[PDB]
Amino acid sequence: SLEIEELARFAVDEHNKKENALLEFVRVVKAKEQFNYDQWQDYTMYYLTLEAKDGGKKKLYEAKVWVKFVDSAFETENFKELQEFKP
Amino acid sequence: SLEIEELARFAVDEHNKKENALLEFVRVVKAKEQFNYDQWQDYTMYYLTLEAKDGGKKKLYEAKVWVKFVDSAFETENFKELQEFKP
Amino acid sequence: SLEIEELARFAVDEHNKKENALLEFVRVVKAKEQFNYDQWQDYTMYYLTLEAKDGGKKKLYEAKVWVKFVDSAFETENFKELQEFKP
Amino acid sequence: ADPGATLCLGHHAVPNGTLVKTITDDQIEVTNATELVQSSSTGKICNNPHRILDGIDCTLIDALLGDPHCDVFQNETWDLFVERSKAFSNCYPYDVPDYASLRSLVASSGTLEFITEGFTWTGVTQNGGSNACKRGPGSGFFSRLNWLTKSGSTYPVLNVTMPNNDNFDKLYIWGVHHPSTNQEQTSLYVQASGRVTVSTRRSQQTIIPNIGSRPWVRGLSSRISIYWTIVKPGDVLVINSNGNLIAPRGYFKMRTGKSSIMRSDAPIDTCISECITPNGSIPNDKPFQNVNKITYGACPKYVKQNTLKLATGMRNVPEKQT
Amino acid sequence: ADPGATLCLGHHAVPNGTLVKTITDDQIEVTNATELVQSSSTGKICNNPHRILDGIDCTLIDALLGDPHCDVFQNETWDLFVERSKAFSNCYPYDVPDYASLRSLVASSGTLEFITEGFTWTGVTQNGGSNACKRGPGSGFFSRLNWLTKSGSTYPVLNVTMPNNDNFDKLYIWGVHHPSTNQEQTSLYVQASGRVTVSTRRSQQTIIPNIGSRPWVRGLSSRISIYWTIVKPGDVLVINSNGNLIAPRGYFKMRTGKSSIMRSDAPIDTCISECITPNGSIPNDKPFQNVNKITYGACPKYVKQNTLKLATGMRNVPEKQT
Amino acid sequence: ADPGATLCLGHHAVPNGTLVKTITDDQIEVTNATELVQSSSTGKICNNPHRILDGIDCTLIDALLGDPHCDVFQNETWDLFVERSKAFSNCYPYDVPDYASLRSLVASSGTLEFITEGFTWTGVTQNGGSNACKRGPGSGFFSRLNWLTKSGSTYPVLNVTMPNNDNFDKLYIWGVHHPSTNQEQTSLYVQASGRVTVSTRRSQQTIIPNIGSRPWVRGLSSRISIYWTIVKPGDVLVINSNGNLIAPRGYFKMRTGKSSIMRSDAPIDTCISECITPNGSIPNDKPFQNVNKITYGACPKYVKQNTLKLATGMRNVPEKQT
Amino acid sequence: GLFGAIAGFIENGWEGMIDGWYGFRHQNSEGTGQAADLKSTQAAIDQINGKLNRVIEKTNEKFHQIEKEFSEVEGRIQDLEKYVEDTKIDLWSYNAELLVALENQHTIDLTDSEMNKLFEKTRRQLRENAEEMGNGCFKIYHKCDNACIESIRNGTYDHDVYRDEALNNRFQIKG
Amino acid sequence: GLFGAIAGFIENGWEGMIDGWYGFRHQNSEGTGQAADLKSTQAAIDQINGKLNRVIEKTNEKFHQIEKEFSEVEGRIQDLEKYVEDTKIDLWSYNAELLVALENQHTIDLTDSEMNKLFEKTRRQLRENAEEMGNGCFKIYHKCDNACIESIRNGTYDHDVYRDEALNNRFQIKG
Amino acid sequence: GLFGAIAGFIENGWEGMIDGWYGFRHQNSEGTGQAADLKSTQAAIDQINGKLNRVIEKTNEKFHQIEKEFSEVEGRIQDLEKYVEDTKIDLWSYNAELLVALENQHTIDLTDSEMNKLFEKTRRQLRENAEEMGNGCFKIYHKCDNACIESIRNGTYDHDVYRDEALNNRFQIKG
Ligand SMILES: *[C@@H]1O[C@H](CO)[C@@H](O[C@@H]2O[C@H](CO)[C@@H](O[C@@H]3O[C@H](CO[C@H]4O[C@H](CO)[C@@H](O)[C@H](O)[C@@H]4O)[C@@H](O)[C@H](O[C@H]4O[C@H](CO)[C@@H](O)[C@H](O)[C@@H]4O)[C@@H]3O)[C@H](O)[C@H]2NC(C)=O)[C@H](O)[C@H]1NC(C)=O
Ligand SMILES: *[C@@H]1O[C@H](CO)[C@@H](O[C@@H]2O[C@H](CO)[C@@H](O[C@@H]3O[C@H](CO[C@H]4O[C@H](CO)[C@@H](O)[C@H](O)[C@@H]4O)[C@@H](O)[C@H](O[C@H]4O[C@H](CO)[C@@H](O)[C@H](O)[C@@H]4O)[C@@H]3O)[C@H](O)[C@H]2NC(C)=O)[C@H](O)[C@H]1NC(C)=O
Ligand SMILES: *[C@@H]1O[C@H](CO)[C@@H](O[C@@H]2O[C@H](CO)[C@@H](O[C@@H]3O[C@H](CO[C@H]4O[C@H](CO)[C@@H](O)[C@H](O)[C@@H]4O)[C@@H](O)[C@H](O[C@H]4O[C@H](CO)[C@@H](O)[C@H](O)[C@@H]4O)[C@@H]3O)[C@H](O)[C@H]2NC(C)=O)[C@H](O)[C@H]1NC(C)=O
Ligand SMILES: *[C@@H]1O[C@H](CO)[C@@H](O[C@@H]2O[C@H](CO)[C@@H](O)[C@H](O)[C@H]2NC(C)=O)[C@H](O)[C@H]1NC(C)=O
Ligand SMILES: *[C@@H]1O[C@H](CO)[C@@H](O[C@@H]2O[C@H](CO)[C@@H](O)[C@H](O)[C@H]2NC(C)=O)[C@H](O)[C@H]1NC(C)=O
Ligand SMILES: *[C@@H]1O[C@H](CO)[C@@H](O)[C@H](O)[C@H]1NC(C)=O
Ligand SMILES: *[C@@H]1O[C@H](CO)[C@@H](O)[C@H](O)[C@H]1NC(C)=O
Ligand SMILES: *[C@@H]1O[C@H](CO)[C@@H](O)[C@H](O)[C@H]1NC(C)=O
Ligand SMILES: *[C@@H]1O[C@H](CO)[C@@H](O)[C@H](O)[C@H]1NC(C)=O
Repeated sequence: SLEIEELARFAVDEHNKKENALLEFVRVVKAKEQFNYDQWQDYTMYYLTLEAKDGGKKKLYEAKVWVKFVDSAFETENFKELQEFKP
Repeated sequence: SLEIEELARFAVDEHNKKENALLEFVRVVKAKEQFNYDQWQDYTMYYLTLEAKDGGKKKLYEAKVWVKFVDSAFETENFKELQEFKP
Repeated sequence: SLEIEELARFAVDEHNKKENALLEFVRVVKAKEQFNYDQWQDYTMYYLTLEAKDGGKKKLYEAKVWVKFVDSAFETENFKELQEFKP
Repeated sequence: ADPGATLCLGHHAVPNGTLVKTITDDQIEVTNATELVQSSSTGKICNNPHRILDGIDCTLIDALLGDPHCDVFQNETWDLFVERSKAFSNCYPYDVPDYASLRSLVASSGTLEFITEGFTWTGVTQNGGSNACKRGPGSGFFSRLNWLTKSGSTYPVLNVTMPNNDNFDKLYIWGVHHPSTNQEQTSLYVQASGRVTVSTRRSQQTIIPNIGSRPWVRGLSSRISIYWTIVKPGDVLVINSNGNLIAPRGYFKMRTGKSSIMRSDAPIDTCISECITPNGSIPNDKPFQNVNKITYGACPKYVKQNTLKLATGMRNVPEKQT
Repeated sequence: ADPGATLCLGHHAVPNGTLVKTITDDQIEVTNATELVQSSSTGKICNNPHRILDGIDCTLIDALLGDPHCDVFQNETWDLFVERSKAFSNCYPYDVPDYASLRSLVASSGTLEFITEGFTWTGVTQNGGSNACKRGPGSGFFSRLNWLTKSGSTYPVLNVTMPNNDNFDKLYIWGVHHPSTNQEQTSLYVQASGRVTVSTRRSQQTIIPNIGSRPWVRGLSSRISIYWTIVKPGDVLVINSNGNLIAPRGYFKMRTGKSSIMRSDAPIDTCISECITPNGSIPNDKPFQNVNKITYGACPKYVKQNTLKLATGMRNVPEKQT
Repeated sequence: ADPGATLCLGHHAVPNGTLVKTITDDQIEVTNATELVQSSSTGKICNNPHRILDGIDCTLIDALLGDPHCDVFQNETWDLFVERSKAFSNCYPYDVPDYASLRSLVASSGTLEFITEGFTWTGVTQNGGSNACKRGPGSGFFSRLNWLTKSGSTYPVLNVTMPNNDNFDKLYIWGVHHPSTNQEQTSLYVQASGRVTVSTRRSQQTIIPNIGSRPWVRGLSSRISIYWTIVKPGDVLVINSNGNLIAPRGYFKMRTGKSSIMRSDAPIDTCISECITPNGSIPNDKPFQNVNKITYGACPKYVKQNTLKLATGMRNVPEKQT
Repeated sequence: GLFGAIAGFIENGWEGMIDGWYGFRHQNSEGTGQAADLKSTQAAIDQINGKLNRVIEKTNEKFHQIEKEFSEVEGRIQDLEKYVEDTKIDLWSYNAELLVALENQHTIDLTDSEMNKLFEKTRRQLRENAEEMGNGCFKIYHKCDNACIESIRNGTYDHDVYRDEALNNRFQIKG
Repeated sequence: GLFGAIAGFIENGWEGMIDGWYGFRHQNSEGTGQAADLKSTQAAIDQINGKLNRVIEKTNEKFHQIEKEFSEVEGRIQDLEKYVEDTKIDLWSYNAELLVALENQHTIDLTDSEMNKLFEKTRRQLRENAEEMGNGCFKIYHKCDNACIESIRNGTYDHDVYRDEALNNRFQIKG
Repeated sequence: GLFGAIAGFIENGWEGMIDGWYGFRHQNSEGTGQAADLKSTQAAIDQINGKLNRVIEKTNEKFHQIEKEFSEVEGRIQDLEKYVEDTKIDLWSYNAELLVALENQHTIDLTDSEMNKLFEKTRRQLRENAEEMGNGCFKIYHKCDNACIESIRNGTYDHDVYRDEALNNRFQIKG
């Protein structure tokens, strides 16, 4: 609940940073972690579906947030990057 | 003589099984075994040229009947399959 | 000075041998040996820029004369060949 | 009544002595000498008490492969496989990388106890053969692998698992195909550069085959390369391949026993003999020999001399004088 | 005054003799025998005078790799690493080609003295990890290599140089990645068939990885493979790569000293003992043994016999008669 | 007439004895001792009776390849090639996989008897060279291979055969090319990933080269790798290449003889000496030595001791008393 | 051993010897006694430790070796590593067997030698008075007391006063 | 051997000996004879088979080995396989040359010792009567018959009724 | 050696011996002399050159071998090549040390054997005249001149004209 919204907030401001945009999060519709072969011990991508209320309308999005695990507090933390933000 | 006609009958009735129609063999025009590098100890494909009288007209065909040798009567026999039946 | 003109004379007559026509050398404008990674101990291709007066007009050319070194007088000498003679 | 007598001691001499060696001399002769060397050879290979499997025109790698002129070695556990110097391989000439290990591992297995397994190969037609391999009129092939190839017009990827739930190890002798031209590779399979992949939980092996023209051996030019895998108790083997498949039809039972291999040309006789050396199976009543270094069974080892006669006797004193 | 006396010489006899062998007999008994064999074992591994580094659930290759349940072996120079028979590798299962070579070189290095170097990797985000590797809640990884991966949407080629201007040698433990499916290789890097190139002035190494499905070990199926490079004084290493890098964050100091590795299961005690043997660290007062052949320190070698008793005494004559 | 005299026996003593070892003691001294060890060295390499080929700035592999500062080793059969510690390789730096095998095989051949053969290479221009290799002003190259390259704008595939109808064996030293960048491979040959194929009736070898940046040695960065083949009597070799070809201009005669190679730095003198050790060619009148373990000729082997003096005499009794 | 000193003509050792190896038993008019000759055994212990610390330094000082046991079979390099493994062991086991079998054959000949050397030293100190009985134990033919053994045990012993008479009772006059 | 018993002072053996090793030849008033001393040879055969079946079990019990001869040369692994195989052969051939060389040195010393042990046993059974001649053959100085040989061959022989006679003719009275 | 001949009972050699090994020193009424017995040493040099050219041909005749020292470390095949090269060296160094120790023990026993062989030959040539003294140097009890030494040095020496004299002065008549 808190994790899917936090990465949704990560997805919108990264798009706001890259495009010099300003979009505001509302809520998350669907969060379907892939289970094709493996989702654990490696990349654990969240298929995140988001809708935004910024331009007078609701616009759907799908973000392929490649969440690679870091090594622990001996090294850096808080790993996430947006591969692509399709509309 | 008998082998080329038997392979022609195999080609025509495998074709008939595949597309669910009926064609009848007449005779074999040319049977040219390939001699580019090697035709023996391996695949020994017969370039078989046939004509049939099924729609009341003569239609030429070329069948690349991939005749791979089986092991002997210790195992299965009578190996043949039609790769492609061009008109 | 003498090497670039001789290769230019090599460039025109090895050109002239191929298409069965006749062109005459005038002078060399620019001879820029490549220095991307290495020009020595190997191929030492000379970017040669030439102009000729054969049809009564000046025409620019660029020849990538791939001058691979030979072994010495124990073996053959005087190696040069024209890769391409663009206009 | 007193007299002078004698009780002179001494020893025994024979005028047929044999020369021996000493560390303070070079050539001295004695009254008796057992030849610890064994250079003689009866010339007969005997089939007892070790079970001896003898080929006629058959070699061991082609025996496991089941050459279709040697189909008497189905099962037939052995203790010593004697190949013949007049051998010839009539079935699809092959090139195995790392030949000495596979021959040594199989000869140490000791037994050809084959057993089939139910493999669910999907989208393939098995049981392919060649024309050099022959059991009379017609065709033939090895009798222990599947010459896999394409079916219809496609070649699906293969995933096959075999859970070794039992308490014995498993050998899976498989192969890859090395065509001659690009036309051979693109006709048997639909892959220009096929890939094989063998995986257990411990290790893995990935092989990409070679393409090129070769000299003729009995027809064609092509070769096949033999590879292998060992599965421990409680281990699962996964075979994945994209092309160039020669996949096995069963697993060969291992055994941690006592068995060797040897190359010679002597024929088969009936004896009770324990030691077998090539070029003559010799008895072991001496600690040394001079016959060939290859040796199976509890019988002595190579030394390079010819007369190391141990003196089972005293130093010769020839009967001086005349 | 004259009398007849005696001064009969002789020797000592004890009615507790021990059997010994002779080259002219088979079993004779003597008055005294030291057993040159050492078959007993106290069963305690002692940490003096040689420095003994002992794992708890930690193996040596994972000790240098920094398993995130083994972060007590940072630095910690040793003289002998004792791996544990109850070991398990909780960090991203791997396959090391030529595994016996790398383990022998590292065990002969003698010291895990790490030192960072400032590498200018361009276009990458380092510090990746896995979920099997764990230091509690969250994630984890090896603590000594960089799990490199892609950044943004591209993946630039990497050229790096490190001029060894000093007088010591350098070891660079790097790795290759072996994905399972084609989707894993396409997601992590943007290369379908990645290439890695390691170059010094003397030699070079180029590796192309493998793709295929595998049995599950602790999740996923994939593996990584470890390669390495040695740089001489006054030499330069260039690492060029197109994909699938696990690039190191420093160089391990070499040393031409005295250190080994061993496999046993005995725990750690306090002694002053020099010979360390698996299944019991035994003292070296004798020149032979019958315990396991693996051995570190100045202590004797294997002999397959059991009673090799050297006679520190003369032949028994038991006290005949009653 | 009777008197009491003496015939007191004994032995000989000198007050200059030398210490020796015994198995029942540690250091006893004798009246005479020869040093079975040979630790001295005259320091001169002599060229008789063994034919010694000595380089000046030339190594054996570059002598085979004909370094264009070493063109006196054409033919010149030898018995021991002495490389120089001050060596350098001025011609196109290389990297030969299994370098120890090729150097050992050639040094066992014993003779560099070259012979050309009529090779019908089609569509190539041979005789390429480099600027590091130099015989004065101009260019230079190895004098025993063909640096093949493209011609016109194409590179046709190559099929060549050589029927060995004679009774001797044949060796063909050939090579692969490892360029630095992709532009080097695309310019010389017209293949992004070139292929070679060497095939006999027995076996085959297929090599795919590597691409990558390397440190500079004398210019460029690139290297070539040397491969080889052996042809038996009544055997046919077929060489097939798609690119990266360095094909030989003839075959090297083998010889099953007696020849070695060595590494030292001593100059050349005139003697009649049979034993040649590095760092001094010593005479063999003793059964042991202490100079380096590398050895050519019938002369003894390394023993790690220093004074193994065999007693050519009796135990010393110094002349007690004063 | 090969001299036949021990177990060649002496058929019983003794139990009272706890302080030495080569005892000097005797039967005199002053009573049965027992005195271990210190110098004769001291050479023998010095000799037998002369070989013992020789073989004490027979340990391998290897601080890094190769794999000596395996949990996987791979063939050619595995067998060669096992062949070098195995052939080292028999060459060392034979050498250990050739060590011990010589050193007992040495020791029984070694311990036999001072038995014969003490035989000769007891002989050559008399050479007319210590006539052998063949049982590996001597016979002194003169009157003997505690001054006998305390002299013969050490190096000093006169053979001029006792030479005279021990030749008297070696002879039996006929008549 | 090192004792010098055989070929040190005996210059000829004999041909009638077919039933033993260490014969007992003699010349008496009852005729020339030849009788094998059974107990002396039997220990020597017991010793010489004590080493013989010791070396009978010197066979390699290998049921699987490495390649021993080759039909192709490939270099480094080929040479190492050849080097391990070759260096095994010299070490075994040097050992086999060494092993033989001690046992003839052992055997010539054993028959050297057994003759000397027979010499001493013939000496110590008499010790005043069997005065040596130096030719490796004794001389008994009393009257002797077939009861001599049948006693000396066995372990029993009294030296009290013949001791008083053989010292008579070892001495020559002056006058 | 094991016979105790050299340094067991002879406490000093001599410096005048430059022409031989086993000298024959003496003191007579004609003056102190020194004469090296040629036949005794000549057999001894035949014995020790018997083992010398035996070990002279103990060199390796290898015309091609494997790499013996390395300038690079590569691991498994490197360690096996180093292990085989090491284990050859300890086996050969042991075999060298065993050979030097055995032949030194042989040579001290060999000259130990020749000293007793010279002792017994000097004994058995007299056997009633050369009564020992235990100092490793004999004592001849009859009148002696330069004809003594020149006979005893060679093989010929009569023991019938000198036997009747040296038994006289071993006897001390009581009265
Ligand atoms: C690349 O280069 C290699 C070079 O090795 C080529 O390989 C050769 O290919 C040719 C054909 O492509 C082979 O020639 C064949 O030889 C067979 C065996 O020869 C025996 O018989 C002949 C009689 O013709 C004897 O003279 C000879 O001594 C041998 O005893 C022949 O059997 C072949 O057919 C002939 O005989 C049959 C018999 O029934 C007749 O029906 C035929 O008409 C014909 O007469 C044929 O001649 C040659 O052997 C190959 N080399 C080797 C070493 O084996 C590759 O072909 C080449 N690649 C390409 C693409 O060209
Ligand atoms: C090519 O072929 C290989 C054959 O090896 C396939 O690999 C197998 O893949 C499947 C799934 O893809 C694996 O199945 C998994 O097994 C795990 C371990 O099994 C334990 O748990 C089960 C209970 O389910 C016990 O019965 C068993 O004895 C073991 O103790 C399971 O953990 C997996 O999930 C299950 O458990 C979790 C627990 O949280 C549940 O949440 C799940 O819902 C589920 O119930 C799963 O079942 C199998 O193990 C793999 N083989 C091997 C040898 O490991 C490849 O997948 C195939 N390739 C392709 C592309 O298909
Ligand atoms: C990937 O990364 C590698 C890292 O190794 C790069 O390789 C380096 O490439 C550069 C050039 O591309 C090389 O630089 C050259 O060095 C030569 C040797 O240096 C000597 O001379 C200099 C004096 O300049 C001394 O200071 C030094 O100590 C050496 O003694 C120079 O000779 C080169 O040219 C210089 O000298 C000539 C002399 O005539 C002048 O004409 C020139 O103008 C210039 O001054 C040049 O500087 C460098 O050596 C390489 N590294 C190594 C370790 O050798 C790869 O280039 C990189 N890949 C890519 C694609 O960039
Ligand atoms: C020869 O080997 C075959 C295997 O190829 C044997 O067949 C199997 O034998 C085992 C042993 O009892 C059985 O458990 C299997 O059920 C058999 N499988 C099949 C498919 O038959 C065969 O029994 C062996 N012996 C003979 C005489 O053929
Ligand atoms: C040096 O070697 C060359 C080979 O490169 C020799 O040339 C061949 O020699 C053999 C031996 O007689 C002849 O059969 C060949 O016909 C020669 N071939 C050619 C092309 O010349 C050469 O003879 C050798 N010796 C010298 C002095 O050059
Ligand atoms: C030993 O010699 C005897 C008699 O000469 C003979 O009978 C016997 O066979 C010999 N022993 C051997 C040859 O082993
Ligand atoms: C037996 O034949 C082999 C050939 O493989 C030969 O080397 C060997 O010497 C022969 N045996 C004898 C006793 O000569
Ligand atoms: C100690 O354990 C090992 C198992 O690795 C075993 O082989 C060995 O025999 C044991 N030690 C003894 C003295 O039994
Ligand atoms: C000769 O030089 C070598 C160096 O290669 C050295 O190892 C050896 O000890 C030297 N010789 C002597 C007798 O010191």
